[PDB]
Amino acid sequence: SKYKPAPLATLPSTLDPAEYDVSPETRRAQVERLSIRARLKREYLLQYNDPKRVSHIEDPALIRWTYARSANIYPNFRPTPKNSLLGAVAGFGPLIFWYYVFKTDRDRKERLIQEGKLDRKFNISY
Amino acid sequence: GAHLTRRYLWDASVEPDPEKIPSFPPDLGFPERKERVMVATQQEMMDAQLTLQQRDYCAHYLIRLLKCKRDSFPNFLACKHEQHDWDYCEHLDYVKRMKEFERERRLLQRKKRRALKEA
Amino acid sequence: FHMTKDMLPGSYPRTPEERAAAAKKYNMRVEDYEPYPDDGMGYGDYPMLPNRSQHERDPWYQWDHSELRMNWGEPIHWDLDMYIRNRVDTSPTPVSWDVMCKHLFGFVAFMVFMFWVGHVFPSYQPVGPKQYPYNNLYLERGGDPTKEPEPVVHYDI
Amino acid sequence: SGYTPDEKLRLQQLRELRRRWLKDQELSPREPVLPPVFKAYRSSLFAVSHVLIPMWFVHYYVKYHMATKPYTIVSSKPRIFPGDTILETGEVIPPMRDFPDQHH
Amino acid sequence: SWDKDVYPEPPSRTPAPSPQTSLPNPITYLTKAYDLVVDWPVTLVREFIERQHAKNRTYYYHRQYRRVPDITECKEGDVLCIYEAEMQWRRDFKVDQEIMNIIQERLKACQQREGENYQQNCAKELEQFTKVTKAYQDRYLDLGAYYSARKCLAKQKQRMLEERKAARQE
Amino acid sequence: SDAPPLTLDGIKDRVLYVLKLYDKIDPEKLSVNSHFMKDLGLDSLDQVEIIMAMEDEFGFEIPDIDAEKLMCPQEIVDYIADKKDVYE
Amino acid sequence: GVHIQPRYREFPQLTRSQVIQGEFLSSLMWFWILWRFWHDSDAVLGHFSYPDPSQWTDEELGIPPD
Amino acid sequence: GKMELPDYRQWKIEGTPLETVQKKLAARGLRDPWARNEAWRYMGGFAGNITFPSVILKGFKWGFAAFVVALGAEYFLD
Amino acid sequence: AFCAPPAYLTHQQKVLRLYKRALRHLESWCIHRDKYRYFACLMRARFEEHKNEKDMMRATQLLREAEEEFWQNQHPQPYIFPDSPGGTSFERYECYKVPEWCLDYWHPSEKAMYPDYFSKREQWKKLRMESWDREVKQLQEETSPDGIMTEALPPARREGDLPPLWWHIVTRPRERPT
Amino acid sequence: MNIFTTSILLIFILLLSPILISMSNLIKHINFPLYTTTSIKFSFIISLLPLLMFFHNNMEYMITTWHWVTMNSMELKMSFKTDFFSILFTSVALFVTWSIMQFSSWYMHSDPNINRFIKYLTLFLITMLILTSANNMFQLFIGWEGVGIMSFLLIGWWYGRTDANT
Amino acid sequence: MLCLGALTTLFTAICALTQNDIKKIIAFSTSSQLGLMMVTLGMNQPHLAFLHICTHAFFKAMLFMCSGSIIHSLADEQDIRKMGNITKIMPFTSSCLVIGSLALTGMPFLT
Amino acid sequence: INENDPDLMNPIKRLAFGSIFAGFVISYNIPPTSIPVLTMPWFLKTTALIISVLG
Ligand SMILES: CCCCCCCCCCCCO[C@@H]1O[C@H](CO)[C@@H](O[C@H]2O[C@H](CO)[C@@H](O)[C@H](O)[C@H]2O)[C@H](O)[C@H]1O
Ligand SMILES: CCCCCCCCCCCCO[C@@H]1O[C@H](CO)[C@@H](O[C@H]2O[C@H](CO)[C@@H](O)[C@H](O)[C@H]2O)[C@H](O)[C@H]1O
Ligand SMILES: *C(=O)CCCCCCCCCCCCC
Repeated sequence: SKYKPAPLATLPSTLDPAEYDVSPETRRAQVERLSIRARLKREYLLQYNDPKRVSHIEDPALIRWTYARSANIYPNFRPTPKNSLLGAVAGFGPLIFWYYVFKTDRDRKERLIQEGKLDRKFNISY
Repeated sequence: GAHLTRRYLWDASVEPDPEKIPSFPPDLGFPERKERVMVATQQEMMDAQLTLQQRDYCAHYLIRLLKCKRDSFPNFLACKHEQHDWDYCEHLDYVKRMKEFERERRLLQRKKRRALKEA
Repeated sequence: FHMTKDMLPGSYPRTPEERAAAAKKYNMRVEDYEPYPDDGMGYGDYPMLPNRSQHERDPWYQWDHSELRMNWGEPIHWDLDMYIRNRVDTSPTPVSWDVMCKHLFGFVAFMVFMFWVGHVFPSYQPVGPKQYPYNNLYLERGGDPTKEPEPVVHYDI
Repeated sequence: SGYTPDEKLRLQQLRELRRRWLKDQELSPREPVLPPVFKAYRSSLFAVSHVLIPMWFVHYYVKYHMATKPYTIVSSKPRIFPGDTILETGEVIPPMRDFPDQHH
Repeated sequence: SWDKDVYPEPPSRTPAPSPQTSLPNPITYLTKAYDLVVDWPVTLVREFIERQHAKNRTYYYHRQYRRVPDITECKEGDVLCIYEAEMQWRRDFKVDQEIMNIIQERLKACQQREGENYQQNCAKELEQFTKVTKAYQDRYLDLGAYYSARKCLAKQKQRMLEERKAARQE
Repeated sequence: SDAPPLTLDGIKDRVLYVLKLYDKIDPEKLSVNSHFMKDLGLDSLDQVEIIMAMEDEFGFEIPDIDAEKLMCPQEIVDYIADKKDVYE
Repeated sequence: GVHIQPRYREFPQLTRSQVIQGEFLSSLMWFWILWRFWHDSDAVLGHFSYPDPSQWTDEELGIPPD
Repeated sequence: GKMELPDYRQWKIEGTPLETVQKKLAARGLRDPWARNEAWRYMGGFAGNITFPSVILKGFKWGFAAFVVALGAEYFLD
Repeated sequence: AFCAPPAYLTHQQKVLRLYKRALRHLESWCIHRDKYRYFACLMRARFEEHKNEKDMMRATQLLREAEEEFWQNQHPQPYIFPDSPGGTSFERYECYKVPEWCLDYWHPSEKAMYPDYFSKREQWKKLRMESWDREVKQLQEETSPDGIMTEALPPARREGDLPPLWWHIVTRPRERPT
Repeated sequence: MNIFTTSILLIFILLLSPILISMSNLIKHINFPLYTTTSIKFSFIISLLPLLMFFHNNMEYMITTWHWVTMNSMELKMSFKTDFFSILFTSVALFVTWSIMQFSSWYMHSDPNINRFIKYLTLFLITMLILTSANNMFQLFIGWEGVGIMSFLLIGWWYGRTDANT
Repeated sequence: MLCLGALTTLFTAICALTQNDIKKIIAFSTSSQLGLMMVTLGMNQPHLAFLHICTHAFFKAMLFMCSGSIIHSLADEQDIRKMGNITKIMPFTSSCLVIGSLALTGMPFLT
Repeated sequence: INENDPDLMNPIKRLAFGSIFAGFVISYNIPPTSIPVLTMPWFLKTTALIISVLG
């Protein structure tokens, strides 16, 4: 029996111990969260239903997300031993691996052509 | 079949290897064994446009079946006899191949018997 | 523009007063807000939100962003576009992730193993090889007419 | 529990408006105001326009633009059996041998 | 029409026919209806067109190029002589491409024509395609995107020197 | 497709029809405004089954958040009418 | 299109056409199966006898005595 | 028009499989208050049993009838 | 879909939701109606035996163990109504739910084909424009002092007032639009 | 070989005419689903003639209708392999499609874009016949990728549904 | 080809045994028949694998048509757990459904 | 339930005929191709029918 969560198969709420907690500390957090959601919902709806609106509704959360994933990246980058090692391996690693695949293969192909044991029968286009 | 559960789950030296048939010389046991006869000429099979799979020792019966089908068109049910003749010839050919498998199975039995006596 | 620097993502919050200002920026509670670890990988103070796909958002609630199942104004997960309902699903399954992986690769490994068994113990009929006339159709198969073939003779059994 | 007395009231007011909006979606008799032979014959006239006439154009192209160019229409050879006569030459193919017959 | 020598076609050999059954062959009747409803009106339109063509008969000619000195006879750095020789080589290279296309066209037509007999009755077309392909590879293989008369000549001399070396050792 | 459109009277008839086949309700004292808990004396577990029988009757689901508030047959009729855009 | 009226909780009324056409095709299937099985039973049960290898004499197979 | 519903008083579980279920429940002190809501599925035109042979052998009778008439023709045209 | 959820579910709400799920997954296992009715009554008896548990801490523990039991006895492929989340017809008609503001771009030749519809639409637009200012004021007036807020909206208290934020509810596309 | 060749080419022409009509203003003055079913119905009937001539003489064809472009010593030609596999698949596919297209009229009667649905099914059939009659791999790859795109458009027909687009 | 086809013909037959969507059962039927075509190709029987394409096209299209007939009449319901008794209430669709199933399962002398 | 439209019944009826007769008509018209093996034990000849019925 028993369900073991995984990152791609998460724990159900019904099996979550934190869903059955009724302590006033938690209930105050849950009420506080809904107050934030309700105020945001009200602001959105007042814009949405306003009969004088002429344009779409600006979405500051989406602007922050797209900003965080582009312009904000480099100012918040710090070279660390893990960054540097990862950058060098990811950046150059595949380049070196594929160099030896193509170089080794093409060296052998030339070796066979010089000494006549490459079967070029009908190959006339290249 | 039984032949598979004997080659496996048992000894295999007395059971034929399906790719190594015929293992023994053809004359062994037949004094003047006759070569198989082929009715259809190479030209006839070529002109009838038989596929190489179809150019076996029954091609003459296949050639009439094809001939009948072309003549009997549009009546596509009129070639029942010729189809039966071709099928029967292929059946005898198949039995012939069953005899060869049985012949080798018995020769390998004899080889195991006469080898035991030698030592 | 509307987005002043105080309304846009910034650098990692270093003081509890900067943590509070960041939480207010992202419409979160200070206790709920937490940034990514300070690794210098470019996250800054962007909130580190739980790794659940939008498949797990309540499908009956009337979300402002209907398809995304997001409300307007709430902070967007860093990998939202990976977690949209057209892409990666993290929703709970009736069977544990580990059990599915064991059964799937157990089934695959068993079948692959035992195709090999069927290869070394083939099924065939007690029949000799098919025979073809004319030196096994040497000319028809493309053999050179000039060179004499090696004779192949079949007998009547 | 059930609707609060305020929830009951709101749903009543929206229900009155929604049902009026849905009623308004109906079209009047004049709307939309749009500005202004036996069977088998219909099968016949379709055939002329969508079989006969295109077949004149396709046959023209095949006869006088494809059959007039080498190797554009290449057929496999017809089957010739023992005992046939070839029209182009007139030769007769010799019959086959004798097997001799067999019975199932 | 076309040249039966460039694009050879074997003569047709169509059987009788010799129908056995008493049923009527639908293809025979459909062809007669087709030859009346479809073939006959199309021929009249074509014959009208051909009659108009003969009243406005014009002619065109296949262009002839006189040979110019080869790249072998050009002094290096002589751009005027190299240009004419190089342009001649490009014309010949193009004509070689179409000779390959003709030989492949014969091969494909013969395979289709021979059907189940292609492995035996295509021997001459397959051998010509093999010979003409060998000759093509010797002239042009590995010249590269900047192929030219100078590179073709350098490729030939490299092959000739190797052939000579092998023969001398013999 | 071939099904007729729903009607306010048609929904009402089938909502009361389903309730008349519930042994824990006497048909005679059932009206559109009969509160399930007060007037009819049914507990909360019963109200779950009444909604589950309504979903089966009309072939569509009522979310739990909305179902928990339907405490008389007229509320059920109103809910089905607003879901299916019934207006007369 | 015949405009069948809907029914509530009762078995509906079936038109003659959908019953007859449904019955004709089922009957056509069984006529064909029986008519074919009458004429081509060997295609299901086999036609040619399968020989028994063991009952082939050593003289047929050219087995020399040990 | 206006669809008229059948009288609800007719949906009685007597003689149907739902009665067998009520017997089993009554043994342990329970009864099904919704059993009449399902009774329409078991009575009327829906009453009966559908055996797998009956579904497969639909049309066998007239298929076999036509079979002997056609067989009669072949034993007469020949 | 019409009512917003609360901050948290009371213990009673969680139990009644498990009851509805448990029956629905039972129905998926049983298929046949007589079999389902038998086991549906057995299922209710299990919820009844602990109905009057007054411990709370035991009641919460009984909820835990039932939910753990549900996950193990869950149907892998439960029945879903065709229009429900995960059903086969879910969101099938969203490509046909054209919002009403699209009509503001119709050409006059397009509008001339429905002279009566577009006269009524003007009345609904005039009604909307007049009511907006009162609607905004009512929501401002009815804000609670303590920050605790919910998504529930008030009705129209006075006469001639429409409930605040009604346009997106009242004028929404039909379920079956075309 | 003129009647045979004409029949093979006429099948494609008949299947294009519903596509051609869709681009005109004539599509809204006719019953388009009925017109498209008739075009496919006739196209099946025409396809029975090459089926009969093959059943008779078993002759196979390589048909070239258009020279597209020569890449030095490689000529790309629109060409057709009209053999056993192609002749019989054409007759079977046209027959089945004739049933599907008539059925779609009843099944999708309430869809406001029935005309586009009918058009997409016709395009799928054209790409499938390109796929099964092609004499060369490039022409085959046209049909191979064509049916992929048409299946994508038809699977995701109700495009407001997230699950359909996935 | 032989082993790939055989794995597909079994794997998708297992999947179909417990499906509840009528269209999913028929879909997995298709993958299982395609696996059998791939097995036939692996035995060096290209013309038999092609002849199964042509015969398969008939009864499978009918099966989908008949299920679409049922789905349409039951208000877009595809789950078999909410069907039942179709043999009596839809006589024509049921008869063609049984004909198609008998052709799929190899009933003698059907397609 | 309404299955009386001709646009539903005729297309299905056309494919029901194909599902009964098409195999027979195609099988007897196509040219011979691969040589079938028609010699085998009774249990190999009837294997398809037996396992289908057993299923
Ligand atoms: C595919 C393309 C490949 C891209 C390159 C991949 C390799 C990346 C690894 C580079 C390793 C060198 O990484 C090096 O780390 C140090 C660590 O402080 C950084 O140093 C950083 O802090 C120092 C202070 O100490 C400053 O003087 C410096 O200007 C600042 O960048 C260097 O600026 C960076 O260049
Ligand atoms: C050579 C080819 C031969 C083709 C053969 C075609 C035969 C055609 C027969 C059509 C039959 C029509 O006759 C039809 O018979 C069935 C009997 O099943 C009757 O059907 C009645 O009895 C049957 C029992 O068999 C019940 O299953 C059914 O519910 C009931 O309605 C129909 O009311 C009647 O209309
Ligand atoms: C020996 O002949 C090997 C052939 C493979 C046998 C596989 C099993 C086939 C099942 C036959 C049904 C038996 C009915 C008595």
